[PDB]
Amino acid sequence: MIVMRVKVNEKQFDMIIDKLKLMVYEYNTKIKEYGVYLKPYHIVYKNSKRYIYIGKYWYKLEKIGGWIYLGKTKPIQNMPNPPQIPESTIIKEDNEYIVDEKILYDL
Amino acid sequence: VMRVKVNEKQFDMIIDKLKLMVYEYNTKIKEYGVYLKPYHIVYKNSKRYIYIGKYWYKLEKIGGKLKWIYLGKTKPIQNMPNPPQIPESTIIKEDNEYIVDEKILYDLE
Repeated sequence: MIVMRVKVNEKQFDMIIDKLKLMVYEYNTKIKEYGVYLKPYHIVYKNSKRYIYIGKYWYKLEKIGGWIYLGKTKPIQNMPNPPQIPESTIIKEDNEYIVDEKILYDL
Repeated sequence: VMRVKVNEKQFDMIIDKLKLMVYEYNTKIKEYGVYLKPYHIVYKNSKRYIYIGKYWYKLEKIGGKLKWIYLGKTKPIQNMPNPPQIPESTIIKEDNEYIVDEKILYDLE
Protein backbone atom coordinates (compact mmCIF):
# COMPACT_ATOMS: atom_id res chain seq x y z
CA MET A 1 0.00 0.00 0.00
CA ILE A 2 1.06 3.58 -0.73
CA VAL A 3 0.39 5.32 2.58
CA MET A 4 0.54 9.11 2.52
CA ARG A 5 2.29 11.24 5.12
CA VAL A 6 1.36 14.91 4.81
CA LYS A 7 2.05 18.14 6.70
CA VAL A 8 -0.66 19.76 8.85
CA ASN A 9 -0.63 22.69 11.26
CA GLU A 10 -1.43 22.94 14.97
CA LYS A 11 -5.13 23.67 14.40
CA GLN A 12 -5.57 20.67 12.09
CA PHE A 13 -3.62 18.58 14.61
CA ASP A 14 -5.91 19.86 17.39
CA MET A 15 -9.04 18.63 15.60
CA ILE A 16 -7.40 15.22 15.15
CA ILE A 17 -6.80 15.00 18.90
CA ASP A 18 -10.27 16.39 19.69
CA LYS A 19 -11.98 13.84 17.42
CA LEU A 20 -10.16 10.97 19.15
CA LYS A 21 -11.25 12.33 22.54
CA LEU A 22 -14.83 12.48 21.25
CA MET A 23 -14.70 8.86 20.05
CA VAL A 24 -13.68 7.54 23.50
CA TYR A 25 -16.00 9.72 25.60
CA GLU A 26 -18.70 7.13 24.86
CA TYR A 27 -16.50 4.40 26.37
CA ASN A 28 -14.80 5.89 29.43
CA THR A 29 -17.82 7.02 31.45
CA LYS A 30 -19.42 3.62 30.82
CA ILE A 31 -16.35 1.76 32.13
CA LYS A 32 -15.52 4.35 34.82
CA GLU A 33 -16.74 1.84 37.44
CA TYR A 34 -13.95 -0.57 36.45
CA GLY A 35 -11.18 1.87 37.40
CA VAL A 36 -9.88 1.79 33.81
CA TYR A 37 -9.39 4.66 31.35
CA LEU A 38 -8.81 4.49 27.59
CA LYS A 39 -6.62 7.22 26.10
CA PRO A 40 -6.66 7.24 22.27
CA TYR A 41 -3.12 8.66 21.96
CA HIS A 42 0.29 8.76 23.62
CA ILE A 43 2.82 11.61 23.64
CA VAL A 44 6.51 10.69 23.96
CA TYR A 45 9.66 12.77 23.35
CA LYS A 46 12.21 10.73 21.36
CA ASN A 47 15.06 11.83 19.08
CA SER A 48 14.59 15.52 19.97
CA LYS A 49 11.07 15.30 18.50
CA ARG A 50 7.56 15.17 19.95
CA TYR A 51 6.08 11.80 18.98
CA ILE A 52 2.29 11.47 19.17
CA TYR A 53 1.27 7.83 18.78
CA ILE A 54 -2.36 6.95 18.03
CA GLY A 55 -3.94 3.77 19.36
CA LYS A 56 -5.43 2.20 22.47
CA TYR A 57 -3.60 3.17 25.66
CA TRP A 58 -5.02 2.02 28.99
CA TYR A 59 -4.83 3.35 32.53
CA LYS A 60 -5.61 2.01 36.01
CA LEU A 61 -6.70 3.95 39.09
CA GLU A 62 -3.86 4.49 41.57
CA LYS A 63 -3.93 3.49 45.24
CA ILE A 64 -1.57 5.86 47.14
CA GLY A 65 1.43 8.00 46.23
CA GLY A 66 3.94 10.40 47.76
CA TRP A 67 -4.02 6.75 37.08
CA ILE A 68 -1.16 4.40 36.13
CA TYR A 69 -0.27 3.52 32.54
CA LEU A 70 -0.97 -0.13 31.72
CA GLY A 71 0.37 -0.11 28.15
CA LYS A 72 -1.55 -1.30 25.09
CA THR A 73 -3.31 -4.49 26.27
CA LYS A 74 -6.84 -4.31 27.67
CA PRO A 75 -6.83 -5.06 31.43
CA ILE A 76 -10.20 -6.67 32.23
CA GLN A 77 -11.74 -9.51 30.23
CA ASN A 78 -15.38 -8.94 31.28
CA MET A 79 -15.31 -5.21 30.37
CA PRO A 80 -17.38 -4.02 27.37
CA ASN A 81 -15.44 -3.96 24.13
CA PRO A 82 -13.85 -0.58 23.33
CA PRO A 83 -14.56 1.36 20.12
CA GLN A 84 -12.24 0.86 17.17
CA ILE A 85 -9.34 3.34 17.28
CA PRO A 86 -6.97 3.67 14.29
CA GLU A 87 -3.22 3.18 14.70
CA SER A 88 -0.81 5.81 13.38
CA THR A 89 2.21 7.91 14.36
CA ILE A 90 2.41 11.71 14.30
CA ILE A 91 5.80 13.44 14.45
CA LYS A 92 5.87 17.11 15.40
CA GLU A 93 8.18 19.17 13.22
CA ASP A 94 11.04 21.20 14.62
CA ASN A 95 9.93 24.65 15.72
CA GLU A 96 10.71 27.42 13.23
CA TYR A 97 11.14 31.12 13.97
CA ILE A 98 10.97 34.23 11.79
CA VAL A 99 14.14 36.12 12.77
CA ASP A 100 15.78 39.36 11.67
CA GLU A 101 19.32 38.83 10.41
CA LYS A 102 20.70 41.80 12.36
CA ILE A 103 20.31 40.20 15.79
CA LEU A 104 22.35 37.24 14.52
CA TYR A 105 25.33 39.56 15.26
CA ASP A 106 25.73 37.66 18.57
CA LEU A 107 28.19 35.33 16.78
CA VAL B 1 17.98 39.19 3.47
CA MET B 2 16.59 40.92 6.57
CA ARG B 3 14.21 38.24 7.87
CA VAL B 4 15.09 34.52 7.76
CA LYS B 5 13.95 31.22 9.28
CA VAL B 6 15.87 29.42 12.02
CA ASN B 7 14.87 26.28 13.89
CA GLU B 8 14.65 25.72 17.65
CA LYS B 9 18.34 25.37 18.58
CA GLN B 10 19.41 28.69 17.04
CA PHE B 11 16.35 30.31 18.61
CA ASP B 12 17.53 29.09 22.01
CA MET B 13 20.95 30.55 21.16
CA ILE B 14 19.53 34.08 20.84
CA ILE B 15 17.48 33.74 24.05
CA ASP B 16 20.49 32.68 26.11
CA LYS B 17 22.78 35.46 24.83
CA LEU B 18 20.21 38.05 25.94
CA LYS B 19 19.81 36.36 29.34
CA LEU B 20 23.60 36.36 29.75
CA MET B 21 23.78 40.01 28.67
CA VAL B 22 21.59 41.02 31.63
CA TYR B 23 22.66 38.42 34.21
CA GLU B 24 25.42 40.46 35.85
CA TYR B 25 23.44 43.69 35.48
CA ASN B 26 20.48 42.01 37.20
CA THR B 27 22.68 40.88 40.09
CA LYS B 28 23.81 44.49 40.53
CA ILE B 29 20.24 45.83 40.57
CA LYS B 30 18.85 42.99 42.71
CA GLU B 31 18.83 45.24 45.80
CA TYR B 32 16.44 47.67 44.08
CA GLY B 33 13.81 44.95 43.70
CA VAL B 34 13.95 45.60 39.94
CA TYR B 35 14.43 42.99 37.20
CA LEU B 36 15.28 43.73 33.57
CA LYS B 37 13.92 40.89 31.48
CA PRO B 38 15.54 41.30 28.04
CA TYR B 39 12.55 39.95 26.09
CA HIS B 40 8.77 39.77 26.13
CA ILE B 41 6.63 36.87 24.90
CA VAL B 42 3.15 37.72 23.60
CA TYR B 43 0.66 35.03 22.57
CA LYS B 44 -1.36 37.37 20.34
CA ASN B 45 -3.03 36.17 17.12
CA SER B 46 -2.60 32.51 18.19
CA LYS B 47 1.16 32.83 17.62
CA ARG B 48 4.21 33.14 19.86
CA TYR B 49 5.49 36.69 19.46
CA ILE B 50 8.88 37.25 21.09
CA TYR B 51 9.82 40.93 21.25
CA ILE B 52 13.46 41.92 21.69
CA GLY B 53 13.94 44.96 23.89
CA LYS B 54 14.10 46.23 27.45
CA TYR B 55 11.33 45.07 29.81
CA TRP B 56 11.57 46.14 33.45
CA TYR B 57 9.78 44.36 36.29
CA LYS B 58 9.61 44.81 40.05
CA LEU B 59 8.98 42.72 43.15
CA GLU B 60 6.21 43.26 45.69
CA LYS B 61 4.21 41.21 48.20
CA ILE B 62 0.71 40.61 46.82
CA GLY B 63 -1.08 38.30 49.24
CA GLY B 64 2.26 36.81 50.29
CA LYS B 65 3.18 35.30 46.91
CA LEU B 66 5.75 37.94 45.80
CA LYS B 67 4.52 38.54 42.25
CA TRP B 68 6.43 40.33 39.49
CA ILE B 69 4.83 43.57 38.23
CA TYR B 70 5.65 45.05 34.83
CA LEU B 71 7.12 48.56 35.00
CA GLY B 72 7.91 49.65 31.44
CA LYS B 73 10.64 49.75 28.82
CA THR B 74 12.87 52.33 30.55
CA LYS B 75 14.99 52.70 33.70
CA PRO B 76 12.49 53.20 36.56
CA ILE B 77 14.96 55.03 38.85
CA GLN B 78 17.44 57.72 37.79
CA ASN B 79 20.26 56.72 40.16
CA MET B 80 20.50 53.10 39.13
CA PRO B 81 23.47 51.92 37.02
CA ASN B 82 22.85 52.10 33.29
CA PRO B 83 21.70 48.84 31.66
CA PRO B 84 23.39 47.01 28.79
CA GLN B 85 22.25 47.99 25.31
CA ILE B 86 19.47 45.55 24.45
CA PRO B 87 18.53 45.79 20.74
CA GLU B 88 14.97 46.10 19.46
CA SER B 89 13.58 43.36 17.22
CA THR B 90 10.68 40.95 16.75
CA ILE B 91 10.78 37.15 16.43
CA ILE B 92 7.71 35.25 15.20
CA LYS B 93 7.40 31.57 16.05
CA GLU B 94 6.00 29.69 13.06
CA ASP B 95 2.85 27.61 13.46
CA ASN B 96 3.55 24.13 14.77
CA GLU B 97 3.60 21.54 11.99
CA TYR B 98 3.06 17.78 12.07
CA ILE B 99 3.56 14.88 9.67
CA VAL B 100 0.37 12.78 9.74
CA ASP B 101 -0.95 9.78 7.84
CA GLU B 102 -3.46 10.89 5.23
CA LYS B 103 -5.74 7.94 5.98
CA ILE B 104 -6.55 9.05 9.53
CA LEU B 105 -7.02 12.55 8.12
CA TYR B 106 -9.81 11.31 5.85
CA ASP B 107 -11.04 8.67 8.30
CA LEU B 108 -11.40 11.25 11.11
CA GLU B 109 -13.60 13.58 8.98
